[PDB]
This record gives sequence, structure tokens and C-alpha cells, in this order.
Amino acid sequence: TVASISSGPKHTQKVPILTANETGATMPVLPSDSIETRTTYMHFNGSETDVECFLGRAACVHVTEIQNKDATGIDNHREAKLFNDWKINLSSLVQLRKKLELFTYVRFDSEYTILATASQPDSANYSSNLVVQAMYVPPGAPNPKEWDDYTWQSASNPSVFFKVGDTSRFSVPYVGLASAYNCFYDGYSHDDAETQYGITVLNHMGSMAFRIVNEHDEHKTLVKIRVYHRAKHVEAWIPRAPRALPYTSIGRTNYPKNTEPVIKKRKGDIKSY
Amino acid sequence: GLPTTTLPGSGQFLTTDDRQSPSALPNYEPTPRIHIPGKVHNLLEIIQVDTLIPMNNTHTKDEVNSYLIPLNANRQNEQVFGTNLFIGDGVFKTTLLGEIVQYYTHWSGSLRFSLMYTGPALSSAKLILAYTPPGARGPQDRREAMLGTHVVWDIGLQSTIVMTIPWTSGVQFRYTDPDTYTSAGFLSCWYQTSLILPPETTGQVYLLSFISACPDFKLRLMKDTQTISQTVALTE
Amino acid sequence: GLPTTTLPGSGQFLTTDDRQSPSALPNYEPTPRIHIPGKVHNLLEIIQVDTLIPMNNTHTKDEVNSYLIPLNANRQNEQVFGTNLFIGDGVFKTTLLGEIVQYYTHWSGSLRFSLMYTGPALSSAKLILAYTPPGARGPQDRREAMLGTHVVWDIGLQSTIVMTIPWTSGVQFRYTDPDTYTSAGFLSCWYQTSLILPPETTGQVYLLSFISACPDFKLRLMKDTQTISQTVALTE
Amino acid sequence: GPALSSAKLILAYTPPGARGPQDRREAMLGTHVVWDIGLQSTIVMTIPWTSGVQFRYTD
Amino acid sequence: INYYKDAASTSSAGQSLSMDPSKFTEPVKDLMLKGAPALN
Amino acid sequence: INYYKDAASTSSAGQSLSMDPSKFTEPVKDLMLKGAPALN
Amino acid sequence: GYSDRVQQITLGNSTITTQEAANAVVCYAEWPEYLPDVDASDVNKTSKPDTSVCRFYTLDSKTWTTGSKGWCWKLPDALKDMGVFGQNMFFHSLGRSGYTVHVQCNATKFHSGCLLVVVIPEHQLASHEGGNVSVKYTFTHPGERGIDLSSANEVGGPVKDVLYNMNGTLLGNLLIFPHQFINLRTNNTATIVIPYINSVPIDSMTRHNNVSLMVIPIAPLTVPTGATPSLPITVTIAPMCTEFSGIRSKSIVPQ
Ligand SMILES: COc1ccc(OCCCCCCn2ccnc2)c(Cl)c1
Repeated sequence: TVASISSGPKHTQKVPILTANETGATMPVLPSDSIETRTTYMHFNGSETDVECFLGRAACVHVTEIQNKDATGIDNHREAKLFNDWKINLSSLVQLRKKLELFTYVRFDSEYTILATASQPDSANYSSNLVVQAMYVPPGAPNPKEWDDYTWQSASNPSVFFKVGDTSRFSVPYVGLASAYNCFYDGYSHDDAETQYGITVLNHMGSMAFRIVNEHDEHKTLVKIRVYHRAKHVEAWIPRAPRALPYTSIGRTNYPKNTEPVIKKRKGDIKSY
Repeated sequence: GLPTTTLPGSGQFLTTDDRQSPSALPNYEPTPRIHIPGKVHNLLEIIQVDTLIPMNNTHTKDEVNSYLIPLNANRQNEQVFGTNLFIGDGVFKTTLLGEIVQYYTHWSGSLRFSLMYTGPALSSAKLILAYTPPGARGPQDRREAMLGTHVVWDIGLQSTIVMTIPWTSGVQFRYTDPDTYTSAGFLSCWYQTSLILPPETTGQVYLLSFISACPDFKLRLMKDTQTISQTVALTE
Repeated sequence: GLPTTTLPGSGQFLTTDDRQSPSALPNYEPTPRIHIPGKVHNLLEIIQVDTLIPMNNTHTKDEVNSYLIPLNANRQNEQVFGTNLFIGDGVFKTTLLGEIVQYYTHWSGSLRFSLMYTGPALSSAKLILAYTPPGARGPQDRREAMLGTHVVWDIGLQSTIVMTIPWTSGVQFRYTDPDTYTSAGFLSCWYQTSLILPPETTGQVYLLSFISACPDFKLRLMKDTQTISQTVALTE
Repeated sequence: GPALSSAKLILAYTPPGARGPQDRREAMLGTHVVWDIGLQSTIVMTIPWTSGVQFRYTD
Repeated sequence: INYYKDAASTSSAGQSLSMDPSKFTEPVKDLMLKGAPALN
Repeated sequence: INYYKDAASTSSAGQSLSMDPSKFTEPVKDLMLKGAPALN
Repeated sequence: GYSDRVQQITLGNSTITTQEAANAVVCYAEWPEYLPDVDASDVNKTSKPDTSVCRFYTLDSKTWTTGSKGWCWKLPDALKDMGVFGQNMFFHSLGRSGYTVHVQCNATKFHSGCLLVVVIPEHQLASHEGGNVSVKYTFTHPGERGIDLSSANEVGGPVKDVLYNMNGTLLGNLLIFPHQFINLRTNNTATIVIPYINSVPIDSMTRHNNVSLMVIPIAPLTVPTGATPSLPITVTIAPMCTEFSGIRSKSIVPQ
């Protein structure tokens, strides 16, 4: 492939460099339309800018935490982190959001990877070996109420058992009601005068419930869960302007008030170098 | 039972791998795809669309006005604007090109810089745009500027002029984050003759300026952008 | 010894896998299969059999009577019953259809709603059944109702009428657990003319109503049902 | 008008049955042409035959 | 070799090697030729 | 590839792709045609 | 003698002529078309009023003055009240449509000024409150009036800051969306053909707008000496290939 062809002096009536940008086109002008060039080859394919590659590496999408401790006398397991949810996202941790929101519509298979590490902040004789259980108690699915409810039987509901310190991997097809996931949605769930706005209406896919299967030892053990997400089989439609201001909320476009100028001011003139 | 040996790296999680993993919910069944206009396949497809450069960066809070390069009637010999070409920083940085370049470590290729004139139709002007390849200082006067890559632009019916910064380089890749060894030059613009307004007309006229990449362009070695960060996880 | 590397996920137990495992008791020998009528292969086979809907839900303890929709002689213009179409909740919820839908997260397809009349043979009646697609309120009078999907039913020798709620939807799947965006409409029924009883006869007559799914139907993404739970393991 | 002036007009035909339009919104819902005044000096609007009965009276 | 039955479980896809910027760079109704005047 | 000798040790079965609701939806002795009267 | 410059669009019973065009944009290089069966889901036969809905509606005019910040209309909202298009809209459960948008602004060879005319698929607005405040319905359904970016923040309304496109992105990059400029010195109209763009084959016309049309002054209007300091901008829009499905009772929407 040639990156530049050889081209010499020109004295024509045919001027490729004068255009009318009002038309909305970006005319494909090249170095050889306005200087004299020599042949050179590309030596490159643009492999690593493919959208499959761009969205295809694991990104941290969520960090939560649960603890193993005596539940005796706990009136609210959920509240004691005796177990804990995660309202499936992908727009909470902004690093992968900007990436994703570079596109309007987007379709991609999935591959989740869960790392769990334990901490024992206060005096323990040892480090126990805990098994985590991760489950999908979606829309219709009985939500766990205690850390050892009938829910955890999860006999129809997928659920993972791995050891703290290890990692739990698995993948998932596109479980989005429509043909693509909306990165943006300028609508409502119905014509209500007060209903919510954004995509918070669509992004319906229940939550993930984590818990330790082990009963309690004498000390307490903090287990912190990190969920990583990798898109596989990606398809993206309609590019948009990149995100400039900071994010404030999952699912709304809102930016913070009295934000700071995002364009760097010159130290000098327009004329400055 | 077949005998195996495990190598160094067993059990590691590399976020940049591409191996198989079981399907949590088998026999599922995705929803069919329907047709949607606009599919993107490569980021190289989109960085060829031009977008406006806030060249007039001199303000103090972001304003529509930093997209406008002003022009003065009757000045002769003088300089319209100047900038270095660190596409990952400075004026370029918020443009779509600048914004994508920042997802990669290295770039190579030609850039297309165009200026669209917005003055009254009955006015006229001749400007010179000059590209100064690495190695010399930003030009200080047109004489200096005109000895490097340049285009005399004659403002006419055809409203825009497309200047190309041809890839001039020893090393075949430059860093997107500004680096010296790897630096690309300067871009300046001067009156060639001068802007002239018709009667009954007055004041400043402005040029809009765009930037996009030539088909020439290469970007490689993906990394994280300095353009976005956060202090606590967001919630709904 | 062949060199290997283990990946992330090694040692995990995913209750949704399909791999091989050794046979605890080899060379065993199962008992032969004999023929048994009734084999089921797909849950889609059974949700097409219709079952009764406790439409008359207004009681206070479960009774045979909530399966009976009453009809009054001589009323004109008025409304016989109304319900939304959240097949995973409310009247639908205990029906076989409702009961299976609850094992899945998403459903799509047409529903078949039929009414069998049980009044004396020498009586007569004309009813209108109306399906109101998502977007409007439950109809408030027949005029409103008759502008959407409807069937004038003439009570005759042929005892049942089968109304179909054709799949009317933007999005190709709806949630089985009631959700707004994903909501399916309303179903109402009104006197078209009115029920008329023969002489020597009196009181209320009832309609029985059934629900089953058309061959159209799709259910996907299995999950756990809210319809059953427990607090301690059972024993013998 | 002078050559250096410019204008955009809308001509509207309202078929029998409605009143003479009272504002452009009303007018623009019937047969209309946006005319852009340019080099080409004249605009030709056609009142297409809109009618139940195939002849009308001249009086 | 796929070891698994479902398609979601396969590795990353392979390069589009599609690439056609014209839907984005030249969505004009009447075709523009480089070198010919923009506005005739 | 089965690694094991016994049939119980193989993975899940593969979709019936049988599907015939008529034993449940139309177990009538004399065949009913849709469109023809139910009771003649 | 054909110029890129003169054009005629006839759609239904209405025609537009421009003698100073700058080509026309067809979003994503695709022209509006009806919904194919292979893509269909709802089993209902659809209604295609054709020429009674696919004609040109001219919205009320705006006034560009030196202080203008820009205006924003949403589709199909802007047309919610135009003739039979609008009736069909409130009466069917689902509908689908593409449009031809023609923005008009003429001046003289002594004026200067340049407007950006852009179509943004799925333009989800931001609340000026920040945090996760929502933007109420009424605020994103201005009707033919559209939203005036130089109007004041209101409560439950969107933010109207132009350098941020009403969503946290920079004005400068709107050029990645199908768009066309109106530069008084060149141009006097902008025309964009919009194909139907959605993640579902057909949708509700009232709970979801699928494009915002935005007209933004970028190079300020500058009139000749002692000229009146303003110009009107007019927007005319025509539904094209419209289809409605799931007819019934007639939606009632807030406010
Ligand atoms: C632990 O076992 C599981 C079994 C099934 C599961 O499926 C998860 C599907 C969620 C996909 C989310 C993709 N997304 C969400 C919003 N935007 C993109 C999950 Cl997450 C876990």
C-alpha cells in the first residue's frame, strides 16, 4: 500500500485544495495535492484501532465489599455487608464510559472477571479460606434477604462459587431487549409528567449478589470484590463528540455546576507558539 | 491421565487477553440485529471527519469565541495566529482528533488543517499559511515563514482552504504526549496582502479552523487518556 | 510432560456449566425405558394449553368464584371486566402461563384470551372484547374501547370466543416482571347490546375465561420464580 | 427589487372547503411553494385542479 | 478450537478490516469531485 | 471427545428440537378443523 | 447549467426552491426507507398516509440577533401539531419516520455570520442542577417552539450552555454529526435528509424523540452599517416515509 505517491510541480485550473466546508463534507485532501512528494508505503494496517480491539480489554467496572462475621443479632444482613448487591452498570467507573459513549448504539458479547481479596484489619490468628458465591437475582428473581436465604439455592439462577484470592471468569451474550444497548436515550418510560429521564429507564438487568459461603470464625474478615468487564464481538453505531466535562451520575449526561474551563488558555497571544 | 507441567504465569489475569470462557447462561438466544445507519469499524474512520479547533484560546472561561480567529482590515505584512503542533495538547487537545490521539501512545501521518472564511461576500483577502518542520523556531515574520511549507490562500467564492501538514520526520513515529525529540513543528498564518472590507461595512471578520487526519495516519499502542478521571464511583 | 498455563476462572464452580464428570458407579446398567404417553420436550409445548384465569379476583380468600366473571341481564353500554396485561402478575400470575413466564426474564409473542359462556341456552348476548395497545389509558367507556383491537362476540351455539392479543411492540421483548417502558396494554370487555334471559329464568350468568400463548411466543433468560420460597429445609 | 437584495416568500393555494388562511401556519398546510429570490427572477406556481365536480362556473 | 457450545463464549472477534469513512466524511447528496469547484 | 467410558458421564443432551403440543392442546378423538364449526 | 446551488424539493403537495444551496447532507449516507419485514417485530399491518403526512411543515420563525445563543428542536416533537402528521402521532401506539430538514436564512453581500445546522441522534440533555436531577418531560417536549438556548435556566428543564451541547461535550466536536453550515457569504439554506435511526424497528412517538435539530450562530451576525441588527431564521421540515402502527384511543401526554 502506498502512503504517498510521487507527485511533481502543478500549474493547473484544477485546484483540489479550495473547497466549501459549508457542505458538511471533509474532502479527502493529501500531501501530494499541495507539495511535491516521493513514494512511501504504509507498512501498517490499523489493526489496533478496530472497535473490537478498542473495547476488547478488561476494565474495572465495580468494586464492592462484603464481610464474614457472626450474623447473630444482625437485623439487616444487607446493611451489615453480610452480603451485598451491585445494580449492574458499566457507567459508574468513568474510565470505560467515555470509551463506550464515543458511540451511540453498541452491541458486544461479554466476559466478566471477578477478583476477590481478603483483608483482616484487626488482630486475627490467621487468614481463613473463604469461598465467595456470586449470583444473578434479576427482574422477577427473589432478592436475597439474609446471607443464607432460600434464594441462594439459586436453582434456575446462575451463580458462581470461587475462593477469595482467586478469580472467577465467565462470559455472556447480549441480553439487551433491543438490537443494541442505548448509550444514550432522549426519552422516558412513558408519557408521565414526573417520570425519570436518561437511559436509567432501559438499563434493566437486575443486580449481582455476592456473599461468603463460610460461617464465621472468631475474627472478622473483609472481602473486597472487583468486577472487570471485557466486550467481545463488538458492534458500534453512530459516533458522537467525546465527553468533555466530568460525570455526576450513572445514566444522565449531567455535568457539575461551576465546573472549570476545559479548554487550556494560552500563556500568551493567539500569535504565540 | 495425560502428564502436564504448568509454566510461570499460570493463574495470572492479564486484562489484555483473548481466551475462551464458559457461557453463564447457555441456550440463551439473543435478539436479532436490525439495520441502523452509521456503523463505525475503526477509530481511523472517524478521525478523518474534521472538527473545529478552539484556536483563539486566549479567553478565560470556555466560550464560543475561542473558535473564532479574528482578522483586521487593512493590516499588511502581519501575523494572524501561531501554534506548535503538539496534537495531544494545547489547541488540538479537545478536538476529536486530539481526543482520540490521546487514547494512543504513538502517531504518524499527515494532518489536514483548513480555514473557512466568514467575512462579507464583497470583501477580499490573501493569507499565507506556513508549516515549519521541526528544527527551526516558530517563524517570527512572513519572510521567515514563507521559506517552509506554505499555501497563498486567495479568499473567494470557494470559502475554505485545506492545508496539509505533510509528514516530515526522521523517526517514523512521534509521541502523542508532547516530547522534544519527537516534536513536529509550528503552524503560522500572515496577511499576504491584507483583508479589505466593502463600504458600509466594519469591524472584525473571523475565520473558523478545522483539523482532521489524512488517510496516511497511523496511531498505535493504546493507553489511558489524561482527559478523564474521577474521585468516587458514581451512582444512580 | 506437556507445558500448560492455567487461566483466570480455574477451579471455579459455575452452576450453569455443561462439562464431563467421571461415573461414580461404572459398568452399572440402567433399567430399560418402557413407553409412557405424555412426554414433554419444551416448556413452549405446554404454555399453549389454555387454563382458567381467576379474573374475578375481588374476593378475600381463594374461592372457585374468582374464576367466574358475572354478567347482568338487561344492562346496556356498560363494562364487564378490565385488567392490565402484566402476564407475570395480578390475575395472570397463578395461571400455567403466568406460572411459567415467571421462570424467564423476557417474553415476546401473541397471547390467546378466550371466554366460554355458561348462561341458559335460551338466552342471548353480544359482548365486545377490546385490547388497548401500550400508550393509552385503560379505556373508560366502550367508545374509547372500540377504537383499538376488538371482537364483537355473538353468544350462540358455539360457546367460546378466542380473542388474540397480537404482539404490538416497539422493543422486541418485554420483561415478565411488570415494567413500565416494557408494558403491554389493557384488556376490557363491555356489553355490545346486552344479555337477555328467557322467561322463567333469573339472576346472574357467568363467563369462564382462559389464557394460553400463541405459537408466536418466545421466553428467554431463565431465572428463579418469586412464586415459591422456604425458611427451613423440609424433612421426611 | 435591487439585485443586491434578497427575500424568501411562500405562496399558498387553499383548496375549497377551508377559509382564506389567516396566518402562514394556516397557509403552509395546503399547496405552497417556498420561493427563494435569486438570479432567476420569476417563480411559477400552479393551482392544480382540485375538485369534486369536473367543471366549475366562470361566474 | 472452540471448547464451548455457545457463541458468546468464543474469544474476541478479528479485524473488521472494513473501513469506509465516507458515511462520515462525505455524506453529501450530490457527489463532490476533488479538484472540481465545490460550488458551481 | 468423551474422556470417560460410561454414558452418564457425558455432558448435557442437545435440544430435543422435538416440539409437538398437539398431545396436550388437541387430544380430541374426532379431528377439529379451525374455521369449521366446533359442534356440527 | 445545474449548480450545486439551485435546488427544488417537491414532497407531497409542497415544494421548496433554493437558489443558493451548498449541496445537501444525507445522514450517514442513507436515505429514508420503510421498515422491511426481515426487521419487523410487531405483527400489525402499518398505515402509510403518504402524501398527507409527507409534505413540508414550516415552523414559526426565529430571530437571529447579535446576542443569540442558538435554538434546539426535537423530532418528532416539533411536528406534534402539524396537520394529519400530528393526529396520526397521538392516535397510534407506534410510528416511524425520516425527514427532510430545510433551514433558511438570507441576508445580503454586506452581512457576515455563520450558523451550524446539525442533527444529533439520541440527544439526551443534561439537567443544569448537576448530580442526578432529571429533566422533566415538558422541558424536552417544547413542540414547535423548540428550546431557546439563550432563555434562562428553569426548574426541571435542561442546561442551555452552548459550549457544551446541552450534554457535557464541546461545541467544536458537533461536526462529527451530519451537519451543514449557513455562511451568509456562501449559503442561504441548509438541507439534511434524516433516515430513521433507532435500536428498535419502530417506537413510541411521544415518549422518545430520536433526533434534535440544532441551529447555532458560531460567527456572530454582523450587519452592514445602520442596517437593522437582526435576520429571521425559518425551519421547514417534512416527514418522509412515515408509517404508523397500533391504532387505538389517542394518547394523553403531560401538560
Ligand atoms: C455470576 O453469574 C452471572 C450470570 C449471568 C450474568 O449476566 C449478566 C448480564 C449483564 C450484561 C450487562 C451489559 N451492560 C449493561 C449495561 N450496559 C451494558 C452475570 Cl452479570 C453474572
